[PDB]
Amino acid sequence: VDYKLETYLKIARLYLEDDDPVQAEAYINRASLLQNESTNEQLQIHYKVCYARVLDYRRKFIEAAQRYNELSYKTIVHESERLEALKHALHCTILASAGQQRSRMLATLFKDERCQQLAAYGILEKMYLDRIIRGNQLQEFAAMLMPHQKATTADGSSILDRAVIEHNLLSASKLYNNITFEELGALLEIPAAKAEKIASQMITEGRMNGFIDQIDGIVHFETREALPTWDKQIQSLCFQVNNLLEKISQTAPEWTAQAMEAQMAQ
Amino acid sequence: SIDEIYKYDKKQQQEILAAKPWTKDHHYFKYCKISALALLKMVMHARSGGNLEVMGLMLGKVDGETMIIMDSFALPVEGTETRVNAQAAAYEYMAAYIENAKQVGRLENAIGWYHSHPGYGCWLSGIDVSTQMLNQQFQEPFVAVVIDPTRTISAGKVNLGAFRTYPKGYKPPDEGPSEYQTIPLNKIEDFGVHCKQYYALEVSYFKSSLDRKLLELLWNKYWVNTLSSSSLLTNADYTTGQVFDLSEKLEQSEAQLGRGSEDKLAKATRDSCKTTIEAIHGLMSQVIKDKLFNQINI
Amino acid sequence: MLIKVKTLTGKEIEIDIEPTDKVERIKERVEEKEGIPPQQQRLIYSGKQMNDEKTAADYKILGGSVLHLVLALRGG
Amino acid sequence: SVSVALHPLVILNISDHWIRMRSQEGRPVQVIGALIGKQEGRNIEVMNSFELLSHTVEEKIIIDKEYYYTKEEQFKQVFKELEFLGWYTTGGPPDPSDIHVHKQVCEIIESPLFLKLNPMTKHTDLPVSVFESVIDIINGEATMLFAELTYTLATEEAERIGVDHVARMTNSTVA
Ligand SMILES: CC(C)n1nc(C(F)F)cc1C(=O)Nc1ccc([C@H]2[C@@H](O)CCCc3cncn32)c(-c2ccccc2)c1
Ligand SMILES: [Zn+2]
Repeated sequence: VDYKLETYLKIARLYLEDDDPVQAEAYINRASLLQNESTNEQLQIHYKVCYARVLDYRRKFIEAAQRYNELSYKTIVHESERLEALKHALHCTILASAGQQRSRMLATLFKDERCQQLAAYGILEKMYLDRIIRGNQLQEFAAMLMPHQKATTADGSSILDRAVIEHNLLSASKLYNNITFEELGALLEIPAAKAEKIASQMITEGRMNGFIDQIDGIVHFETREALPTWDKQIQSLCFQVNNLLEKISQTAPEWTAQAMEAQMAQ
Repeated sequence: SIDEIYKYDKKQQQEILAAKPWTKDHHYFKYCKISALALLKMVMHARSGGNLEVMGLMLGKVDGETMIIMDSFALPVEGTETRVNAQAAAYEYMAAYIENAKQVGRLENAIGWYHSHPGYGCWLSGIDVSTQMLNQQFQEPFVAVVIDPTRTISAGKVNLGAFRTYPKGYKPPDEGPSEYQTIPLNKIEDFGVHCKQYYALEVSYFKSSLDRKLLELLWNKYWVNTLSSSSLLTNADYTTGQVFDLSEKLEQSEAQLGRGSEDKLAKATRDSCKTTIEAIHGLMSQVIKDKLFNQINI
Repeated sequence: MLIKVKTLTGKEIEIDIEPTDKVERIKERVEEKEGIPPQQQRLIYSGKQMNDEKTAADYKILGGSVLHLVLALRGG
Repeated sequence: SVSVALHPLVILNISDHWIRMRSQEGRPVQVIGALIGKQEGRNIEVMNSFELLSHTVEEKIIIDKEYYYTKEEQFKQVFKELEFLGWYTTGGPPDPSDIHVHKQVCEIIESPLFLKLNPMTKHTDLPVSVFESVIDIINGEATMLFAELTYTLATEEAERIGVDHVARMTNSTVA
């Protein structure tokens, strides 16, 4: 049973991954129901890999990333293969559609330490921390990416590039009070008209807050009223005072105890 | 010890319940004690209700002449001041929550009900009086608690009132202090009609030793929010509503002056004084903050 | 058969009922025992409000149970 | 690394739970409970907290998932916009029992928090500590440990007034 399963899986994966994936996914889906569910003897370290690869090839990225991350923690599989699985998980998470599960996956990948030595760690850090991803980093990621994963719409605006542009706009929302169309276009490396159209669409759909003054060609983000800003800055100053006092009392304990004792008397 | 009050005596509670002394008297319950956690939960729930009304339930016990409250739990009702109790959703929720809390260690039983009157004082309306009358007629004891989450923010002190009604047909003999409470025009008739059918217990708060230690440790970091409050911005719709109500009351007072309960001008003056004093307090807080922080030019 | 009945406040009533009695019958039994009219009354079993009419044994008499009782105010 | 905002209601809940259990059982005993809050981006805020039911067999603690699910339904009935965040316990530094209970809780949410309150303390600062789970490889072995987070006390007007009134508990107005 196990030998037949291994032979069929190997031959099918080779000749069927040879660029007719529809029959491969159909056969896997049909046979998976009655596979075994309990086989043991290292047979569990190939079914999960094949399942994750199929899920990646069927344009569903977040669940494939979850499977790769789960596989990355297995003690039996070698260090190099675990690192490859983690790299695939990072790529799939980056390429996945935006969502709550994607945000938690990004948080988990950032919390992971082994990602630090990966080639996409910079992009992971920028995506998680809401920074601006530059064109050169995007080009490097595209070069590193496999040809299959580059899903592009026929009219243009490849999915990854559109997601990066929207992320750049949303991250610039956190950095500017108001920005003109020319400077936004220079920041996003797109024409000013396209920048205006994308910003207006994002504002209409509710993803980001702001309003566009077309006569001046300026997009306005949040206002940060003066009195609430005053409240926030007063809170920050008092927090600084508290932290400084804690640092003082954690360095010269006897001196600060003596000073506190004399504080009541004086 | 201070934690002694936290000890629940099943035998003593059963003996007190089976030897009910509140039947012979009518003003038997005169003191109402509330734990710190119960008060905080009540206040936060009433505040998070917003402008609408919310209502929950209260779990406690009785010690002789006083009524002690240990916990409070909200019940959904979808809030929104529905007609009354529930489409049976809350009816199931009360029993479900009490049963679930029984198997954890919350072994106390219900003692009353609380609800919010956001912006129009702390009193029992006609429906509230009927509800409390019905509850006391069958399940005893029971106390009503009314909170004002908006006036709490506006005045800087909690607006909490614990009440208990009188049996049907009983006429209480005078003894009416009747301290002044500002009440809008659209809710004054109910307060006037239903005012002698209930009395207000004297409410006090208590806390445990660990609670006291934790609060005195927490103040060392919580002193910032007092100095960064800015109460003049969080309460503006309330002040606008107060000014509208005051203008209507002034119009009624002028109509009474032109015509031929008593001296509505005095009541309007008291309302205006309260609103203006609150506004000036809010302004002088900001003046103090500016003097402290904006003038210490390096 | 006999089934202590407990309310939210904590009062328990020792009441005598028959296995063949219906929910309305238990309601009027409670009415005679305590005094609550049989419209300001809601019995809840195992976190479930009984649809009156539905007899009782079905639900599940199982002897000494404790049907949870909560008051109501009809309309007013 | 996520910014954490605490609420004094959670601390009051934990302290009352511990005091109640100690008074009921005659001797101090540790308690296990759950937290509730909202996560916005990387900003985690805790608002309320209920208690969980647990059992001990041999030397291991197991949480009743059925009771947890019933309580989850009950609290979703009332607080519609609030969600599960983590668990809280009373004690000192984290222990292998705490690591086991965290592993158990991790089957419910992705990255639950962990709050620890110390009733018996001698320091000057608040004994509340917040941890999060981090999985690492040490000497070729996979172990999940704790990482401490820095929390700030959240601001709310009603909470501030209530806390100040409770702390103070004491003939003009300007006064
Ligand atoms: C203890 C509770 C559950 N209860 N027990 C019994 C009794 F039948 F047993 C009866 C009840 C019970 O829900 N009463 C009640 C009555 C009226 C209101 C509303 C009602 O007028 C609508 C306008 C607002 C209002 C201002 N003042 C009372 N209300 C509420 C209520 C209060 C806050 C939120 C939701 C509902 C509850
Ligand atoms: Zn009311």
